[PDB]
Amino acid sequence: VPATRILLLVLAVIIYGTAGFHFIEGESWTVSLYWTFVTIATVGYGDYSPHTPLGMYFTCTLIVLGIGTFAVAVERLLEFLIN
Amino acid sequence: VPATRILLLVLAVIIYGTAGFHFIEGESWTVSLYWTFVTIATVGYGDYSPHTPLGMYFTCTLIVLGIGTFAVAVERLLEFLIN
Amino acid sequence: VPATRILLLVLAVIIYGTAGFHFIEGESWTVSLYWTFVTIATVGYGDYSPHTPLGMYFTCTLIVLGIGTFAVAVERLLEFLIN
Amino acid sequence: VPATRILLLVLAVIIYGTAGFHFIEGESWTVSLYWTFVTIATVGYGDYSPHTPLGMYFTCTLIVLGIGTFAVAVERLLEFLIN
Ligand SMILES: [K+]
Ligand SMILES: [K+]
Ligand SMILES: [K+]
Ligand SMILES: [K+]
Ligand SMILES: [K+]
Repeated sequence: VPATRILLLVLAVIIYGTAGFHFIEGESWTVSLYWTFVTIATVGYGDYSPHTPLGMYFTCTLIVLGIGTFAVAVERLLEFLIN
Repeated sequence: VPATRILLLVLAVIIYGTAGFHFIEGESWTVSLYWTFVTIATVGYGDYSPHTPLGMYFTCTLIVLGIGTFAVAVERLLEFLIN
Repeated sequence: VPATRILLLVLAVIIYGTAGFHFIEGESWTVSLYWTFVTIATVGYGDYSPHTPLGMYFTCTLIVLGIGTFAVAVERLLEFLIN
Repeated sequence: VPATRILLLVLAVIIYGTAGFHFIEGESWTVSLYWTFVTIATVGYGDYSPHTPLGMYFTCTLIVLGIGTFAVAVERLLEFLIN
């Protein structure tokens, strides 16, 4: 799979995660984007997390949609700037 | 190994983690499921975590049983929807 | 590398992490073991973490010594029980 | 890619992360270094995290620059001391 295609998939994940957290959990756009990166990179500081049952379900789908996508994107990025 | 078989292994992990946290730690079903995903994806927000020695031991076994299973499942899912 | 050898390396990491956290940070044996697994699996709930400069340095060495070791062990375990 | 080159890339990431957190977030040098390792190893205890919009953006770039770099370095280190 082309790295740029994976990059586009990661951007879609970011939009989905950001907009979802902002609207379900009510956090600002900036915090929501930050939470999304922290979640799909599997850092998970826990300074922000879902507090509603819907937010919890949404976080689970984000985790499933976002973690593999993100990992492959960083590794393809690695290859690109180094090799 | 067939991806669907791995999927079944991940579902068993989810049941084990969810039921275990609910009964050992006393959290709701919804929170327990959310905690299980957050744990085996290695996100670990720490909004929920075990507070008993048994919960701690159980979390260690879940970690060992669940993390590799989950990682292989997301990567097989990746291959499937993209390739 | 033989999986059992990797298993032995992971056990040494666990002893090192557990004893180190217990003595540097002053937490119980049980909590220290739990913290060690949570750290080297990269879950990191943050219910426990080092509070001293030495604990912080020690956690960094544990991270470096433990994360790769643990990841290879779970993946070799995966191969073993499934294949 | 030579492991030592990757090691140098990881050292640059550590400097960037440490100095960035110290100056953007105002934490000590020691805490900033500890936070950097905890972040790029994807442990993320959340005992420390950015509290400003700039700190949040910076953490996102660190995550992107640091996570793949760190993972490849630990795995190359693994090969080296074991094989
Ligand atoms: K992680
Ligand atoms: K990880
Ligand atoms: K975490
Ligand atoms: K984590
Ligand atoms: K955390």
